[PDB]
Amino acid sequence: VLTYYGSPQQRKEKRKGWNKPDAFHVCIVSYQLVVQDQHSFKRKRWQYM
DNA sequence: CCTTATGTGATGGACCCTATACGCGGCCGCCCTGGAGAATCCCGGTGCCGAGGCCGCTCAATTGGTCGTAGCAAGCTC
Repeated sequence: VLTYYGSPQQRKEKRKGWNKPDAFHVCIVSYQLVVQDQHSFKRKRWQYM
């Protein structure tokens, strides 16, 4: 489980490695960051939402 | 005047002691070596929404005619 929250520098530090297969099983994120960071989530494919 | 051998009185020199290079070692400038890492480079790799293409159509660019006076050609002259 990846908890995607924090200030942008640590936020992008948490992004590091997201593209690798099986880097994580589930990601949990808040709607504020979804409206903030939409590009990152939209680029990845998220199976069951 | 001839004729020994040295007085006269300084500039020229050897010396005392000074202070120094450096054996072994360190601070430091520096070559460079060295790592960690803090950026920056280029290539995807993707999903978005505008560039630009297509069509409907209208009004103004184009046309042929007319009128007339602004630019042109001497060319005089100062």
